[PDB]
Amino acid sequence: DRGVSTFSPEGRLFQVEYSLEAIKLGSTAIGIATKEGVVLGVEKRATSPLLESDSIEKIVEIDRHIGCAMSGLTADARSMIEHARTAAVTHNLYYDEDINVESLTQSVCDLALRFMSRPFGVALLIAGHDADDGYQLFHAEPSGTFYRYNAKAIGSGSEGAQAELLNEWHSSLTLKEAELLVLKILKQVMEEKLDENNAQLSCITKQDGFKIYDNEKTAELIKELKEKEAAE
Amino acid sequence: GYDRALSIFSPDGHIFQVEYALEAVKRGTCAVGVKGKNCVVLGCERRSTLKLQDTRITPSKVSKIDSHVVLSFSGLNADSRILIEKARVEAQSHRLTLEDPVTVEYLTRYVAGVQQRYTQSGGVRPFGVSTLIAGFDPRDDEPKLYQTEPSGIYSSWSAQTIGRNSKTVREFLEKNYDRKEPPATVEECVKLTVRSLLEVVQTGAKNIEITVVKPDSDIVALSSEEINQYVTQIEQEKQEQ
Amino acid sequence: MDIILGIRVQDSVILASSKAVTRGISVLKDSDDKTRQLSPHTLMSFAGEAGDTVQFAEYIQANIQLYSIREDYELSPQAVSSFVRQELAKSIRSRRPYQVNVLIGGYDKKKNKPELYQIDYLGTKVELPYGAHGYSGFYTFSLLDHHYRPDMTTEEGLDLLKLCVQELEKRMPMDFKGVIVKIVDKDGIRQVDDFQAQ
Amino acid sequence: MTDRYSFSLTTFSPSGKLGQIDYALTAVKQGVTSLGIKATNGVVIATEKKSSSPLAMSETLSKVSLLTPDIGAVYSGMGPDYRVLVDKSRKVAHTSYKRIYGEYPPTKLLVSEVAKIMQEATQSGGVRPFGVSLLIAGHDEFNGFSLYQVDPSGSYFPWKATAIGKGSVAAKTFLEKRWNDELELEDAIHIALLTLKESVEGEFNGDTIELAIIGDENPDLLGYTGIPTDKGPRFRKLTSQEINDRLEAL
Amino acid sequence: TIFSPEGRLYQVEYALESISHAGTAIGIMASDGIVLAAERKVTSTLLEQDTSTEKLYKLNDKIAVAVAGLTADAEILINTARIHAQNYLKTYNEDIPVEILVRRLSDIKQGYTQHGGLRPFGVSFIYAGYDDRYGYQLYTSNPSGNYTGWKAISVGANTSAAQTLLQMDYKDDMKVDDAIELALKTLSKTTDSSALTYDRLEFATIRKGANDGEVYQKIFKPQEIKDILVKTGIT
Amino acid sequence: AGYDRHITIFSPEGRLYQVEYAFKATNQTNINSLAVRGKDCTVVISQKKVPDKLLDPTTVSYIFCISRTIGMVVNGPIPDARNAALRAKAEAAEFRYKYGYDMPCDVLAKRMANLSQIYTQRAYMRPLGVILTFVSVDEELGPSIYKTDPAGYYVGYKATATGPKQQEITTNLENHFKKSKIDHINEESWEKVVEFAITHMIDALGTEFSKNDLEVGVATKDKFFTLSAENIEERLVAIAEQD
Amino acid sequence: FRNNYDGDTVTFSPTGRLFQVEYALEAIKQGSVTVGLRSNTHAVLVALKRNADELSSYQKKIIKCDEHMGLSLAGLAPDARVLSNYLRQQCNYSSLVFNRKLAVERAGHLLCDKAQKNTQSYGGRPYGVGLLIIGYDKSGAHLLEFQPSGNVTELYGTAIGARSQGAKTYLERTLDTFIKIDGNPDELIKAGVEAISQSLRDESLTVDNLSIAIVGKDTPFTIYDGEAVAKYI
Amino acid sequence: SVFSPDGRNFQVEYAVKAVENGTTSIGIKCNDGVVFAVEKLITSKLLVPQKNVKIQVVDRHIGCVYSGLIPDGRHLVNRGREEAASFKKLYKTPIPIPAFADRLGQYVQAHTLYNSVRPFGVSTIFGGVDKNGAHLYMLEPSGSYWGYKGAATGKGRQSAKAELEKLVDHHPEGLSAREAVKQAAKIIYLAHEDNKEKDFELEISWCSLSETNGLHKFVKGDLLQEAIDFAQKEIN
Amino acid sequence: QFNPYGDNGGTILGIAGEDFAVLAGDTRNITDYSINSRYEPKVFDCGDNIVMSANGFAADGDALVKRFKNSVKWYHFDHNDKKLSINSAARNIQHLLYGKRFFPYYVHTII
Repeated sequence: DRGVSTFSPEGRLFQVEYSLEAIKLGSTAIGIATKEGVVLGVEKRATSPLLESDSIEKIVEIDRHIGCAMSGLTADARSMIEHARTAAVTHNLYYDEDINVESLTQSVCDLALRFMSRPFGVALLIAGHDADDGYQLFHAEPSGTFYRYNAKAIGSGSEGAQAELLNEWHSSLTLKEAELLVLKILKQVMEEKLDENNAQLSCITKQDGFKIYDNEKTAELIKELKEKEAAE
Repeated sequence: GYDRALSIFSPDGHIFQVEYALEAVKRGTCAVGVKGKNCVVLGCERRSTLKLQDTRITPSKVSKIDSHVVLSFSGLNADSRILIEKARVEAQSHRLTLEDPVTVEYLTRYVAGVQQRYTQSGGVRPFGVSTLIAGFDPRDDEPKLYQTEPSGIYSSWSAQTIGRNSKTVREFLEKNYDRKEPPATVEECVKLTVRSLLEVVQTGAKNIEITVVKPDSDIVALSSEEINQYVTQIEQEKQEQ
Repeated sequence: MDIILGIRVQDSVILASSKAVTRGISVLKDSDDKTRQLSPHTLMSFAGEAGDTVQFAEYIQANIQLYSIREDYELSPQAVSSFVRQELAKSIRSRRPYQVNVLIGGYDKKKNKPELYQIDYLGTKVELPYGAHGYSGFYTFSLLDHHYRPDMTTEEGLDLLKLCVQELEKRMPMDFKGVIVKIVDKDGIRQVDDFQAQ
Repeated sequence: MTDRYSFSLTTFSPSGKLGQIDYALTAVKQGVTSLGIKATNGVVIATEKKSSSPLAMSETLSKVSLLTPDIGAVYSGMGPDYRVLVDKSRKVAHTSYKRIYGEYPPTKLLVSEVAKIMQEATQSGGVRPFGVSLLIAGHDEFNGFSLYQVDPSGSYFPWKATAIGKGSVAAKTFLEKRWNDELELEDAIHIALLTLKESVEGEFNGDTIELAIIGDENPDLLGYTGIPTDKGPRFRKLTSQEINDRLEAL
Repeated sequence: TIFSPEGRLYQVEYALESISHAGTAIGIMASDGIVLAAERKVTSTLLEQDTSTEKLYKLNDKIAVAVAGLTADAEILINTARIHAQNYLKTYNEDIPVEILVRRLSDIKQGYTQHGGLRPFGVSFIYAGYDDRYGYQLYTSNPSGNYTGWKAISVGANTSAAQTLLQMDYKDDMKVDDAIELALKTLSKTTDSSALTYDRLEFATIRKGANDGEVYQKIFKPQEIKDILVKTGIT
Repeated sequence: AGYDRHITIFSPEGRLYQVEYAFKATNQTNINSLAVRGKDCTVVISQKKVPDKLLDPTTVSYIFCISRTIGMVVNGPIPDARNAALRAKAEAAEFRYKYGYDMPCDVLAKRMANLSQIYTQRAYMRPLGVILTFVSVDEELGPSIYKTDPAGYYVGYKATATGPKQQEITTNLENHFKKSKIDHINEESWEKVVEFAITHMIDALGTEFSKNDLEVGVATKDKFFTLSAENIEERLVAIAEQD
Repeated sequence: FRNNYDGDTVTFSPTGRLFQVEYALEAIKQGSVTVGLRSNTHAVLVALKRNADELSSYQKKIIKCDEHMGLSLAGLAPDARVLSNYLRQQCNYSSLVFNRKLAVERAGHLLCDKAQKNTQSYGGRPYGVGLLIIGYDKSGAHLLEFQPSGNVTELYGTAIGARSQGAKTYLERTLDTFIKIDGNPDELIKAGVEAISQSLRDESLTVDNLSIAIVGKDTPFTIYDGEAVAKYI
Repeated sequence: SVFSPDGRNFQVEYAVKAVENGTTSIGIKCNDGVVFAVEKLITSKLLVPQKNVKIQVVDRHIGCVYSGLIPDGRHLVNRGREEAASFKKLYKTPIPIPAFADRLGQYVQAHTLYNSVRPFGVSTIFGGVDKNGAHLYMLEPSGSYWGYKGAATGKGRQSAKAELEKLVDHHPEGLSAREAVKQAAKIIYLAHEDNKEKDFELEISWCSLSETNGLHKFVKGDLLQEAIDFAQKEIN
Repeated sequence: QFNPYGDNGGTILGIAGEDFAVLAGDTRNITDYSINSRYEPKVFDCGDNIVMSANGFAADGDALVKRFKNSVKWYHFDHNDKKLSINSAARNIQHLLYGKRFFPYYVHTII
C-alpha cells in the first residue's frame, strides 16, 4: 500500500496485476476466429431471476466490421466502447475507409495506459474483419497490452475454457462448428444450465458485418448441440 | 490540485471504496419498485430517530427527473441530490438537442455513467447511493424499471428493491412476482408493493410512501389514508387459519 | 422586421406574431410559430436576427423547464421576465450579443392578474398594457392608445388585435403573411388557430 | 517545485478535536502575556517587550501595531506569524473596504477579516494554523470603542477586558476584580500597568513595556491642516517617557 | 472524505462528534411564527454581551440561522449564503424561497464530503424563515450535507435530553408566545450552568408583525431576554 | 516517526521541529561572525576556514554584497546561504525599481524574515538552515544591523554575534557596552572599528588570527565593501602594537 | 534498510540506491530475449517473440522509427510504444526542420533524457523496458542499448531479456568474426540467429517464433516475420 | 524537504553515497586553463572504443564531467546549457565561470527544498576560461560548490586527491596545460587502483588560453597517446 | 500592412487514363514580372504511388505537400504499413486544407 504506478520487486505493476484479478471474477467470454467469420459468446449471469436478461449488454457493436465482448467490471468498459466507436468513425471521416482491427485495438490500449486514477477492471475481446488481414480476434488487457488469438476465453471459467479451446480449435473450423463450440464450452464452465436467456451469441462476417443473434436463433443451436452430443 | 487516487484495487481485485459505498446503501432506508402491465410503482420507507418532523417540507424519496421519469434511492441522501441535479440538467439538455424527452434507458445510462466516473477519478469518493429509475418512454406504453449502483453497473428489473433489509423483500418478490402474469391493475400492483414493504417497516403508518407512474407523464403520489386502505385489506384477510 | 404584438386585457394576455420567414428575395415559410411556451402559464414571443432568435428562445425554455422540474413549482411571469432580462443584459456586453427582442405574456396565478412584459435585445424591460417590437409598433401604439380599455374581455381584445393586423396590412411595406394568435389566461395557453380567413 | 500537499493538515480526531488548532492554542499559552482594557473614552492594549540579550534593540520590534488610524493590534504566541497577519490585515482593510467605501473599516469588520484569514489556514491544503491570538482594539463612528480577541481557529469575541498568553489566568482574575463600566482612560492605563506587573520577571520600565491607546483624535499626528472634517488618528503608541511617568505614581 | 468498512464518512462522523460539545440551539415553529433560542458556551463577566453575536445570524430579511459548531467555519458559510440570497433576488426580483437557500448551503457541505481532500465544516444550522409558498419553515443542516424539516428541533449539546422534552410539550396549534416559553423551559433543564441567566442566551423571533401582513425579524437585545425570562418564571 | 517531525505542522507542545532542526543547521560550518557599529560605519567579521588544500581560498566566503549599500553575512551551509543571497539581491533591485530609492537594511531584513516565515507555515517548503545578518549605514537610521533566523524572526541590534561560540562573544560585547555606557564604538575611522571587532573576537574565542583566518565586511555611507587579505593583515599589525 | 525506501522514485535508500528504478530494471530480466549486432555496412536485430498460448500470437517486438533507424524491446510493451513514438517524432522533427536524418547517438541521448525525468518526478514511474537501437547514419552503422535507468551505451553487439547472458557471452567471443561481415547481409543475420540460440533451454526457434530487422548502406530499415525468415532456421 | 535532528538533510546524504559509488573523475587547474579527465569502465569487450563520451561541453568554453548517476549528470548539463544560452541572449558576452557555477548551484540546491523532488546523484567537476582567467569548480548534490586548484570525485577520490595535493605543494609556480594533461592521465591511472575489477578507457579534455584559444576541446590522437604512455611509465 | 500571401504562377494539369494517370506542371517560378527560377519542380512523388501538386502561393504549396508526405509516413506507422489508397489520400487532403479554413493555403491542389 504505497502508490498506483508503483513497481513490485518482481518488476510488475501492482495495480495492473490486481486489475487482472478483478477480471478473473468476471462473467465468462469466449471468442473463436475462423476463415468464415469470428464468433463471440458470453455468459449473462443474472444475479437474480427478476433481472430482465436481454438488458445485459456484454457484447457491443463498435463499427459494422468490429464487435467486442467484455468481462470484469463491465461499467469501466463504457468509456472504452465510446472511445472505440469515436476512433472508428473518426478514422472513416479522415480516410474514407474502414479502420483496421489492429489499429482500433491499439487505440483502445492507448486509452488503457492513461492512468484517470486506476486501471480498468475489464478486459475485452475485439473481433472483426478488414481487407488486409481478414478475420481477427484480439484480447485487450488494462495493462495496454493486446494479443491476437485464434481462440480465447476470459473470465472466471477461462482456465478450463482455454484448455478446451486448445483441443477443439483447428485452422478449418466452419462458422457453424465454431458457434457450436462456443456454446458447448460455455455450457461446461457456466455455474448454471445454458439456455437462450443466460447466454448470448454473436459473430462478424465480411458480408453481413457484426450481428448479435437474437434469443430465437440461439435456442435453436442449443437444441442442435444437445442432439449433436446425444448421438455421440 | 488534489488528485490523490482513492478508488484503487486491492490484491484480490476489489475496489474497497466502491465496496464500502454499497455498505452505505444497505444502511439506507429501504426502497422498492415493481412494474405492472400498464404501470410501474415505487415504494419507500421512513426511519424513526425522531418524529417531531414536518412532512410538508422534508425532501420526499421519489424525485421527478422529467415529467415522465422518476428516481428513488437508497443510501446517502446528500449524495443523491447531486445525482438528481445532473439527471435533471441532462433531461433538459436531451430535449434541447434531440427534440424528444429521454428514454428511461438513456437517463439510466447517463446516471450510471456519472457513478462510474466517480469510481475512477483522483480525489473523489464513489456515490454512497444506489438508485431505482422508473417511467415510460415518450409515446410508448411498455413500462420501464432500472437499477444503478455505486459501481456504475445498471440493469432492468421486473421488480427490484434496495437498501436495508432488501435481502428479505427480494425474497418476497421472487416467490410472488409472476413473469407470466404482471399485476394487470394499477390497484393490485400497489398491492404487491405494500405487502413487500410490510415485512420490514412495521405499521404502514407515517413510514410507507407510494408513487404511481402511468404512460404520458401521469404520475400521482399517495396520501396517508389511501395507503391505510391497503394496510388494512391484507392484514385482516391474509390472517386466515 | 417581423411582427410581434402583445395586448393585456382584463383576464388574459394575447400575443400575435407574424408567420413569414424571409431570407433575401424569398419568403421561405408562411406558417412560422415565433413563440415558445416557457411554462403552462407563461409564453414568450421573439423577433430579430436569423439564428439567434430560436437558439435564445429554446435556451430560455430549457432553463425555465429545469427550474419547474427542480422545484415542482411554476415561476411567476415577473420572475421569468427578470431571468430573461438579466440574460439579455449579460449578452449585450459579451463577444457576440444575442440580437433578439421579446414579449413575455403570462398569467400570474398567485395574483390572478395577467401580465405583459416587453424586453429588447439590450435588456430593457418594461410592463405594459400593450406592446410591440420593430416597425409595427410605429402603427399599433397610437391605434391602441385610442381603442384600448383596461377592462376589456378576451373576445374584445381579439377585436382590438384584428384592427392592429388590418392596419399593418394596409400600411406596412412587406407581406408578413398574417399572424398566429395565442391566449394566456387562468386555464393556460391556447391558440386561436383560425385568424387569417375569419 | 509545485505545491504537492493539497489536503488539510488540520483534520478531526475521533473525539471531535481539531489537533492543530489545539496545538496552536498551546503555542499561544507559551507566549508572553498581553492584555486589553475597554474604558468609556478609550481602549488600552499592552504587552511585555521580552528582549533576547540587551544587545537587541527593543524599539525596533513592533509588538503593538497600527492597523488603521483608529485600530490597533497586539498578540501572544509566534511573533513571525503576527507580523505577516498585520501586513495582510492592513492590506485587506484597503482592498476590501477603503478602496470600495472611501472610509476605513469599522473594528468588528476588520476583525471579521483577520478571522477569515486565520480560518483559511485552518482548512486550506498544505498549511498549519497561525500560532497566535490577537487582541484588536478600535473605534468607529457607529459602534464607538470596542475590543476583540481572535484565536487560531478564527473565532473572535468581544471583551470589556482580557489577557492572553503565559499569565492569562492570573490576569483575567485581576481585571475582573478591577473593571467597572465607568472607567476613564487614565484609569484603564493604570489598571493595565498593574495587571502587567504580575506577568513579568525582570526589569519593569518603559523600555520593556509596549503600550498603546485608542483615544481622542490627535490633530498634531495628522501631518496636515486645512480639512477641519478630520482631526486624525485615535490610535496612539505611548512613548517610553510616558510609561515611566505613570510608573512613578504607581 | 473516505469511506469506512462500515459505509460511514470518518471526517463527517468526527465533525458531528465535534458539534455535540457546542452550546445548544433550539428552533420551534408556531402557527404564526418561529422561535430561535441558543445557549452560549461557558462564558465570563468580562465578555461583552451588548455588541456580541456568535450563535444567531440574519441571512436576509426573511431568514435567520442558529449556529452550533465552529464559529469561524460558520462565518464562511453565512457569508456565501447571504451572497446566494442576493444573487437570487437580483436574478428573479423575488426573495429566495427558504428551501432553495437551505439546499444550496447543504450542497456546499456535501462537496467537502465527496471531493477536494479538504476537511468538512464543523457546523450545524437551524434555519428559521418565511416565504409565500410554504409559510414558516424550520430546517436543519449538518456537515454531511443533509437537510430535513422540523416542527421543533435542537442541535449541539444535549440533543437527546432536549428532543424528549419538545415532543412532550409541543402541539401543532401552538402560538409564538408559548413557543418562546417552551424554548426557554427546554434550555433550563438541559443547561450545564447552575441556572439560565440573560447573559448566556441569544434569542430571535420571526413573527407576522402585529397588524400589517408583512414579515418581521427580531433579534432580542440583552435587556429583552432578561425581561422575557421574568414573565415565564425563571427570573 | 510522526509527521510533526518531517513537515512544519505543530507538535502537541506547540512546536515546530523542522524549524528547530534548521537552527541546528546554522552551526554546521563551525564559524563565528560578529557585527558592530561605529560612529558612521558598520563592521562585520567572520572566521574563515579553508580545511582542504585543494580549494581556491579566494572563492570561500560567507559574506555577500547585496546592493551598493547593504552587506550580508550568513551562518549556515553555503547552498542555503547562496539561495538567500540571490533572493535578497533580486528583492533589493526590485525595490529600487518599483519605489525609486535604495532598499533600507531593516526593510530587506523584514522581507527576508517574511519569506522564511512562509516556510515555517507551508508544508512543501523546508526552512533554510541559515541566519542572515544585514548591515549598512542607512540614509535615515545610520549604522544598522538586522538579523533574521529560520523561524521568521528579525530584530535590530546594537551589536551581535552568531555561530557555535555565539554566547561567549555576545557577553564579551555586552560587557564592553556596560562599561562604555554607549551603544556604538566611538571611533571616527572604520579601520579602528575593524580593529576593535577583531580584538574582541580574539579575546572571546581564545585564538590568534593570521590574515587568512578572517573575513571582513565594512559598510559606509553609500558603500559596502569587503577587505582583502592584505588590508586585514595591516589591521592585524596595528592590534599587535597595542594588545 | 529496504523498508520505507521503495515507496516512490523520488526517494534514495541509505545505500544510495533507487529501488523503484532497480525494480523497473527487473521487468527486463523477465522479458523475452532479443539480440543486436552490427558490422561496418549493416546492423541487425533478432528478437525471439513470446506467445501467451499455443493459440496466441507471438507479440511483435521490433518497431520501425525512421527509414534509417529502429528498435527491439524487452519488458513492458506499452512502454516501448511510448518511447519509440517519441523517437518517431524526434526523427521526424529532425527531417522537417533541418532536412537532416537524426543521428543514432542523438536518439540515444534523447531517450536517456526522457527516461531520466521519470526517475526524478513524483507520481511518475520509470520506464519498464529495455531497448536495442540499430541505425545507419552519416557515420555508419550503429547499435545502442537502452536501460530504463536512463543509461545508454554504444556497442558492436549485445542482448537483453531472459537468459541474455548466453548470447552476450557468444557475441563477446564471435566479435572479430561478425564485425568483418561487410556487404554481406545474410551472414550477419545468420550470426545473429546463432547468437540468439545460446539463450534457449526453451526450444528450436520456429517460423512464427523469429523476428529479424535490418538496416544498412543501401538497405532501409525492414522487419521480416514468418515466410521471409524461414531461410534462417 | 526534511532536516534530520542534527541539521543535515538525510536525502542529500544518501545522494552522496550514490556519488561515492561512481566512476572516478577529476579536474586540474593550470596557469592558463583547466584539464578534465574521467575513468570509463569497460563493462564488456563489446563497448565501442572512444564512443561513449562522458565529458560534455557547455556553450563553447565550459567543460563538464561528473561521477554518480550518469542520467542525473546529463540533466544538469542540459539545464546548464539553457542557462548559458539565456545569459548570452540577454548580455551578449559568454557566461563567466563563477556565474555559470551559481546557475548550477541554485538549480541543484532547489532540488533539496521540496518533498516531491529528489536531489541529484552526481558531483560535477566543471570549468573553463573566461575574460579574467581559468576557473575550476566542483558541485556536490547539496548545491555546495567552491573553486579548486584540483578536484576529484568518485570511488577513487581519496587516492586522486592525495596526488593532486602533492602537485599543488610541488608546483607553487603553476603547472602547464600540456603537463596537466599528462598528470591527469597519471592520476586516473593511480585512481583506478580502487576500482580494478574492470578494465577502463581514459578520456581527457581541456580548455587552455594558448593551447585552444580558450575553447573546450577533447584530447585525441597523438596527445592522448603521449598521456597514456606517460601514465603507463610511472606504474611499471 | 503585411500581406501574408503571394502568387508564384505556374500551371498544373492532370489527366487519367484507363490504367494510368499523368500529373504535369511547368517548372517556372515567378514573382510579379520577375523570374525566380526556370527549374523549380512542383509535382512530387509522395510514396504509395501518389503524385501531388499544390499550385498558387508556393510557400503554402510547399507546406501542404510537406504535410501530406508526413501524413503518409504516419499512416504507415499507425496502420501496419497499409497502402494509402487514392480516395483515402484525397479525403485526408480535404482535412489538411479545411484545418486552415480561416487562414487558407492559397493553392489549387491536384493529385
